[PDB]
Amino acid sequence: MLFEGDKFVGSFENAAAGTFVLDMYAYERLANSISTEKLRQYASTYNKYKYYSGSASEADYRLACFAHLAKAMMDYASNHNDTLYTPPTV
Repeated sequence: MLFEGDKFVGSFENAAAGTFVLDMYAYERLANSISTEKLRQYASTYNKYKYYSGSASEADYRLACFAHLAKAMMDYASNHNDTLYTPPTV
């Protein structure tokens, strides 16, 4: 799962569908669970998925979630501003 007490333990693919504060410790855990190549690939689809609202049942829902988290991660790496991550709003 996503937490083990007060500690964020989630992987990129699990966390992208969840809610957590993206701070440096969460970032470290996410970035070490996915390749830089795959992260860029998902991040490149953010413009497509930016205003996604399709339900969690939809088949493109991981893809939307992956885009959103990857963009959040690209942002943190540039600004280092801790921020709440929430999945594409359905």
